[PDB]
Amino acid sequence: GVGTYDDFHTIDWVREKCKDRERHRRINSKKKESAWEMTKSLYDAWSGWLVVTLTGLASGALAGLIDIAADWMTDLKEGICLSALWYNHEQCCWGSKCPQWKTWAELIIGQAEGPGSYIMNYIMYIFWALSFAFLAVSLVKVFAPYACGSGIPEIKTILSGFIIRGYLGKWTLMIKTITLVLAVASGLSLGKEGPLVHVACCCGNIFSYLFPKYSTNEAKKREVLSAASAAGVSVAFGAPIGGVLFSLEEVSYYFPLKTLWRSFFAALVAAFVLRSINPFGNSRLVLFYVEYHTPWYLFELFPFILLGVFGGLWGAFFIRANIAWCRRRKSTKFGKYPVLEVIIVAAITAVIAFPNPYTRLNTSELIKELFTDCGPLESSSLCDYRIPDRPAGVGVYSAIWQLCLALIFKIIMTVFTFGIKVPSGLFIPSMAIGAIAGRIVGIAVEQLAYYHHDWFIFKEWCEVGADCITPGLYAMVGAAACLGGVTRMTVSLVVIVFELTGGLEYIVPLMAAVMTSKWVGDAFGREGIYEAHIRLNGYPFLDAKEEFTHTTLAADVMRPRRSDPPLAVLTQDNMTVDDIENMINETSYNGFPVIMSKESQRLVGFALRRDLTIAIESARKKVCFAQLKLRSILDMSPFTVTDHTPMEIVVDIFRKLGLRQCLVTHNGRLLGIITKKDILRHMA
Amino acid sequence: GVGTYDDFHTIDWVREKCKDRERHRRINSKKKESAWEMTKSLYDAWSGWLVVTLTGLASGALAGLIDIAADWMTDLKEGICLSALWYNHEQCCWGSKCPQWKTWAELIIGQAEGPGSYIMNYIMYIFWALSFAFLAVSLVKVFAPYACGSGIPEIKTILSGFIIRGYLGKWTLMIKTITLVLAVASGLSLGKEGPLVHVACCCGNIFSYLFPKYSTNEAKKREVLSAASAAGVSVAFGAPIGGVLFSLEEVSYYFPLKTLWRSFFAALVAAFVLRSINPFGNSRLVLFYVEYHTPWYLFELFPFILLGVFGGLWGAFFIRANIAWCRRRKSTKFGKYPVLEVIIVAAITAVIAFPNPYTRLNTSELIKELFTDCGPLESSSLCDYRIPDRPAGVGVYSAIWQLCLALIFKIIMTVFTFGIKVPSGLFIPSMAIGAIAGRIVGIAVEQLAYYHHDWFIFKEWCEVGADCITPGLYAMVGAAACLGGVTRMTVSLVVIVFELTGGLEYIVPLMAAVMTSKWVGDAFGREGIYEAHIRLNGYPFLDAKEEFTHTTLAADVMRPRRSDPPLAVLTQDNMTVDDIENMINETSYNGFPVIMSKESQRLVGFALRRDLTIAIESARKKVCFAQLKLRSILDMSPFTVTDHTPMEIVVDIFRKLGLRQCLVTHNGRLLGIITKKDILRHMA
Ligand SMILES: Nc1ncnc2c1ncn2[C@@H]1O[C@H](COP(=O)(O)OP(=O)(O)O)[C@@H](O)[C@H]1O
Ligand SMILES: Nc1ncnc2c1ncn2[C@@H]1O[C@H](COP(=O)(O)OP(=O)(O)O)[C@@H](O)[C@H]1O
Repeated sequence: GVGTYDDFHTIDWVREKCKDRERHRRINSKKKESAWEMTKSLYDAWSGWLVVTLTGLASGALAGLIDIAADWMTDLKEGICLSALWYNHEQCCWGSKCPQWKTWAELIIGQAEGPGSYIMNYIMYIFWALSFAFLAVSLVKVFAPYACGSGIPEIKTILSGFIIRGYLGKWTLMIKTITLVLAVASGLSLGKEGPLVHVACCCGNIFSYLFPKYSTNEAKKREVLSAASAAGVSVAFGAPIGGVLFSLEEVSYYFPLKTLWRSFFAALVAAFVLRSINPFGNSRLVLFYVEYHTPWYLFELFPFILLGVFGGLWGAFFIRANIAWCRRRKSTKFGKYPVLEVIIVAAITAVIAFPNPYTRLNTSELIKELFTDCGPLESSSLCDYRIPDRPAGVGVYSAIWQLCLALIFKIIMTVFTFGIKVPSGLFIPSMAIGAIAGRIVGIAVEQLAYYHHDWFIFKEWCEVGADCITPGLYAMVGAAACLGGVTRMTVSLVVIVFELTGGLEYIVPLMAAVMTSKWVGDAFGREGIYEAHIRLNGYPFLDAKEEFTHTTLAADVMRPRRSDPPLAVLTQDNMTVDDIENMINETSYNGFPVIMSKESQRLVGFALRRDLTIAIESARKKVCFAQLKLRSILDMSPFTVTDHTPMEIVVDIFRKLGLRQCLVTHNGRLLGIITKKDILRHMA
Repeated sequence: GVGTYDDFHTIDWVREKCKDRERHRRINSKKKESAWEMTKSLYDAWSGWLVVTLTGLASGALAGLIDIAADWMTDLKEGICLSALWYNHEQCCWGSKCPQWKTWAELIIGQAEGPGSYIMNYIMYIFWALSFAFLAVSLVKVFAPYACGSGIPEIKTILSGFIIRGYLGKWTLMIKTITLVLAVASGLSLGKEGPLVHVACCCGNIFSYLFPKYSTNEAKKREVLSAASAAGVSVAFGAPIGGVLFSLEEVSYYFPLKTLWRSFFAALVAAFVLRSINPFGNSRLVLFYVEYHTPWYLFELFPFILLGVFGGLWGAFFIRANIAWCRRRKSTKFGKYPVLEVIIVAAITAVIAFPNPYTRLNTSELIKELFTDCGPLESSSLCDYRIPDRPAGVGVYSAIWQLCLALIFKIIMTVFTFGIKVPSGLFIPSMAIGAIAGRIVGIAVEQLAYYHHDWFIFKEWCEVGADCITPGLYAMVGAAACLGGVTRMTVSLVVIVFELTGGLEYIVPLMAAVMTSKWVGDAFGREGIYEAHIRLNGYPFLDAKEEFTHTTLAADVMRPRRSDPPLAVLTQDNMTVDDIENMINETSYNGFPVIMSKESQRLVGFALRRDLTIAIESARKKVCFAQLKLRSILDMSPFTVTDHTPMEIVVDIFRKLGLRQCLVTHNGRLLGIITKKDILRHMA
């Protein structure tokens, strides 16, 4: 009964460490007496490996299920394969102009060409997009309201020591997976990679319920969740080392460095499970695992920086627009119509997604097609090529028009969608926009060299009769730069990109563009998109990048103030159960120091509301607190700090040890108490 | 003047953080006034990259110089290349039974064969080994007494916040490098890999002196040293990721995770400098960089565990013998004759090193020859081979005799040498002993399979007419297991091994053997050899693996005790210059709290002996301390803790924040002070 934390609060880690210490002492007491005790102790010890192992296995299985369901469903938007209903379009196309894969215009109208078939397929596409969007939103609203958003803000807040009982419950796993599948099915500008971490996290949570050790102790569950975060990111990107570094960089809040092997094993197990699972015959770990064998030139360095500016500048734009819109939509009438709003957004997407050739295709496949340079058998309009430079046809102008319109779409439509009550991620929109910009700049530079190759800056670099530029690397660097400039990741992103796409020959432009994008972005708000999303949520995140301009002390922050009523404390002997009931009913606080008497106001001990309550009605069902006596249940060694302390040290202590609140006393006379929420309130 | 730390003490990190904050405020006050201050600020910001870059570059250059010099010296121990004096035997032999590479017997006697030449070469080998040993010990004794030991324990203590002014001085770099070269030249059971980190560290230190930001600041220099540790380990082993993972695990004490990129870049820079530098034409990054393309069988798993036991047991044995001997040699007359002791040890080495074929050769080359399996052109006695199993000749028995004698010599002599007043390391002896044991077990299993292949346990796995076992992998796993079992490294060691020896097909047995050896070793002392030396030196290391059995409080450790005189404190108004001077001269303490008056004994402020003294003579050259007045110089916000605090929380705060000492007060009445040394003393 003691030690339970109310939902929507912050954990106190040192008490949890003391609980673990007493549990360890109890285990050691009976450890060596019998072989059965030894077996139990070894099982408890191996539980540390077991939680990570089961979490990784479940994360891999869930990722496989989600991937197969998602690609299957998003394939249904186009047509069906009569011969094999269970397969998708590409399985039937390769399972041998694919007659066995029919569309709906031919299915009903019987015509595969002409305005009529085009209109029929268009109207169907809108209809099916609406159906998936509506059903996903209805399911999430009815069955799980915490599937919203991406899942990085909430997880970051959870690991720091926050509590959200339902955000990782047994129920949210099923609903989250189903609605993520059905949301990525609709083709909305939202991914199934990043948010999958949440799913991974859930695994840990659920399995942590089976072992008592990691359930009662909050810090142990937090460590398991920090491991599951790396496992989930590794599954999402197939970057186990990137996944481990991700938890340290932008997810985990506390790291004793003794669980790094746990995170590494989690990322290995989850990746292994994901790659092993391929029932339909798929070979790639992820849909868009690509490899390169193309070179790049030193003179080619100048344009990345230019692109880097975009990869950064867009960041500043995005984090300045969506955050604004995400605010406005939460205050105007529009926030009271979730289902209708998401229907409208998805309808706008589909209506302005099918006509454009690129957007009609799932965003992962668009990213792939932008990654790969024109293949020997490639004959798409993206490579409208018919002299030192290769000739270009008139169709390149049309391709540029179509692709620039696709960019102008993907940049706008993504801003409005991340604040919807359905699963969504930002990795995919960022990657896609960056890759699109990269391809644009690559084509532009190729044409510019073609027209004016006679200049000295070009004749000595570009070879005659051969390609001089590699737009695939431009797409890669653009994607990485935009992702870095939106979510302000520099090293974890580079590691994940390296693991996703093998080949060390491209690390230099990637690092250059990422650093340039970060530099540009920091000038327009040094907080990542996830940081500012937590800010909008108002969650209690204790930033490790703030600076105190004023040389102020806790004297200005210790509560109460001259304009606030006095704090509530407790006495030992003169006070009985009835007074305790009256005080508890007549006050709405959480923690109470205990003092000898009112006149002295000298700090003696500390206690919390819920222990005091449960204890008093337990005693009533079945008074002096100093040396019936209730001294034992009263904690007597609370952490203190000198009242004249500078605030910076107090903040550092809270961040390092993880104490929800600390007292503040003068000459031994208790004065005030400071909690994380108060520190954040003064942080404004 | 204020803030300087006396040698052989521990740093207080929070005051250093406050100094960093005030410096940051001072720099910010004038950041935007003109472009010149902007340039200065950017230079200060880039200083963080600059220190690591210069440290890595210098470490690489020094490692290259040391490697070439060590090869050249240890090569002259055998003979000389008359045609080209500067070259070594290997280059001269490859520069075309090598007539241009002459030996001593031919040079003087003129005959390359017969007992006479054997005796001449043997005696000259002993003489030259004595010459190198004597010169090395004389140089280290005369010019640098801190080059002793390996250098890992001292570095571990330095990063934690210890101070040793001379252990990294401008002078110790030259002497340390020279004597390490001349010591590895003698061929003693000691390597130039591990200790090179010390050299790397020095670089950092020295170059840190050029930037005021990183010089006056202790914690910043500690971060630079933690980076240089990874850089040095990377240079020694050619494992940049290995070095970065090593710094966190067994070297660094504090890591804010914001310098991990610094350590990673230091490792890359150092590795690049090392590989680039090869003036004599060498291509390998290290002497013994190897690659493998050999398979292994699952049924082959059983003996690794057996070998693991050895790799474990030897660990326990070694850490139980040397630590004992290193104690005895420091308390008996033998400790007053350093030069003669090292002469005796080197003489024993050389005299009992040449007759055995393996020990005659430098230990790195022995490790290489044990790593590589018999090549197609190999015809050495190690491969005495002339039916399902390959026939074995009589020479295998003689090879086994010689190699077991070599193992006995290496296990025996290595114990006595690590406590000598010359540069030495444990990586090389551990690797060599483990590899030797691995090769022994490999040959034994091959012979067993040859003799008793008829059993069902072999016919199902070992093919006819081809080799069934790979002793090279056995040597690799033995080396890794012994190193893990002596130095108690599990993950950093395995990553370093992977980087040193490419190929992921050999991670499973490495992990198995390392884990088994660690399990076996922990049963015989859970402290690594490096930890055991840090203990024996008595340095103030605050272990993060101890457990308090008694439910004791700081009330048990607050000083003074009933049996000790009272603490020295200071008044503010009634005191003057004469009284404070007399009190300072009459006491030998380090910290002094300041109180209103003797009767009250209420904590008010705190100060230090050295700061107080410097302030006193400064004031006298050119009294009230409360609100001439010396209030300002008196610190007024010292960290405190409640007297009834459990000791565990106090230890945790010291380990986390890094405070030398904390006061302890009751009811606001100051009672005592607890410092790291006192906590360690009660840790006994
Ligand atoms: N009017 C007040 N008078 C005295 N103390 C106050 C007053 N208001 C708030 N406090 C102190 O601030 C704390 C509330 O901070 P907060 O973190 O928001 O909630 P909690 O303390 O439940 O975590 C209380 O525990 C209390 O000690
Ligand atoms: N006899 C004593 N009476 C009161 N205090 C003592 C006594 N001996 C030691 N102390 C306390 O212990 C501290 C010495 O601890 P130690 O860490 O070994 O040295 P330092 O304080 O110089 O680091 C002193 O600063 C002092 O406050």
